[PDB]
Amino acid sequence: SMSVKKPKRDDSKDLALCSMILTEMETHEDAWPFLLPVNLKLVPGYKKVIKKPMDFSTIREKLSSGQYPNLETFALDVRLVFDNCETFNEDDSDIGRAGHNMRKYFEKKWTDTFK
Repeated sequence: SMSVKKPKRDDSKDLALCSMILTEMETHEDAWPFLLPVNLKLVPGYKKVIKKPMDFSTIREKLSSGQYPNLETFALDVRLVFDNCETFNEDDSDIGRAGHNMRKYFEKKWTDTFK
């Protein structure tokens, strides 16, 4: 509360560490469904169904330009990529499986880096 603060967690490396995590996600072989925005003209249903489209390149630009106020807002956009994927793709599809693999991969890096 007022004039009463928990001890200050060092957050000064968070930007660099999110960037490295994101680099690792970008270079994973199963990243291909997530590298770019889903083409809303060419994929029937996507525009109407997925209220908040997200992809790695868009996370990368937000990161580079100071649009994440903290590391949790960054984790939300990453998870949004996978939650969208699960919304639109059957689990037993190459893209569906990619999404499950990439979420697992992200979550481990997140824990090992920050928890």
